[PDB]
Amino acid sequence: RGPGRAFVTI
Amino acid sequence: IQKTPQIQVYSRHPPENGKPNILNCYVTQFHPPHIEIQMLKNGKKIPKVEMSDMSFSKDWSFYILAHTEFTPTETDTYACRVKHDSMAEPKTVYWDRDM
Amino acid sequence: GSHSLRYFVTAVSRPGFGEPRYMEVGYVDNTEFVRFDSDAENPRYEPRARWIEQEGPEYWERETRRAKGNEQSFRVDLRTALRYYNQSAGGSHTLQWMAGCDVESDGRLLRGYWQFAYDGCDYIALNEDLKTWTAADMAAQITRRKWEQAGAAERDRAYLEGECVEWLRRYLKNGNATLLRTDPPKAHVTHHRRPEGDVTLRCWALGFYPADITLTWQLNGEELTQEMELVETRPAGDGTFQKWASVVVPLGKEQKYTCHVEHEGLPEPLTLRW
Repeated sequence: RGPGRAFVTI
Repeated sequence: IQKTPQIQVYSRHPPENGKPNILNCYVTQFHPPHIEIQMLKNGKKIPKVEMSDMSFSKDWSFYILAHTEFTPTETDTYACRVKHDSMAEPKTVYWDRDM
Repeated sequence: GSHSLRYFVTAVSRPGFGEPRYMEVGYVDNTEFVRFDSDAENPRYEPRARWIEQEGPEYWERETRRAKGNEQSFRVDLRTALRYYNQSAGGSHTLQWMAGCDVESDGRLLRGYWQFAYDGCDYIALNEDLKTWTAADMAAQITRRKWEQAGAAERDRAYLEGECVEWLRRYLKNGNATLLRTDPPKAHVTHHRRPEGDVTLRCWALGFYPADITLTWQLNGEELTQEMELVETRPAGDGTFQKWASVVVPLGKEQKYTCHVEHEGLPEPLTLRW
């Protein structure tokens, strides 16, 4: 199962 | 930024004239990801050529495996042509069976 | 031994071709098993190994959602990086992300991963402590500052320690007839009479899995790295791998050189002579 960015951008 | 594609051309099984096989053109250590690969038979472009493993590694460089079906022979010549922005002209690498 | 569930994600801007091409690739050891492609006919998470084909509908829609969620963040990220480096908006650029977990044999977590690179160079990485970051410019310290303030590592470190492990645990146990297999290398040495009057001894290793292997040449118990050319391990395309290593030896002194082959599939390391 993959990882989520969780809408936390750079 | 820009990294040069290393190329290996080789058969999946030990080559035997007469006996069917798979020819590989394995291209690695490159950047950017855009790359153009062609597998050539007697200078003519081979039509059914499969591309796979479109990804990258720990060090971030990219790689890819192109392959096609073939029967080694004593007169046929095979090669792989790679077009990539890190180099002026495309690089053609001929198959050397007992490398 | 140890195993791993790694995700390789790529986002490449294309000002002259449209929105960014976005892809996700999942792996269990050296075995790809899932793929997501922006440019497909109907982007969705797809099976790349038959052992994952035993997953329900919920699994393919959840991952597709997660991939779709992720791509939006990457589009943003790309543009933010543009600002950070003061670059034009015509140049194709790249953002890669590698996230995952290596677990030991006891089931415990050996190591957790979560890093990014921008245009092929390191950008920001979740240290092995899984609490603090590590950047290498002054643009990703902006990202370090930003994320450090927000408490990003906790959630990230919860996925690396929790879900990654269980899913790997499930994948490992469900792909045991492939994932769990060790094919030893078949090895042999070839002899190449060089025009210069000397010989090139080539040590081959074929049909091995996993891809991890060590090949060395020796001279009366002497590691000769000076004299040794080796190629990058490559795939045969059937699940197995190949590699070779060569040494130029004076003609007539061949007897004295030895190729050592170390692989997990080998009971004892092999030693070959021509």
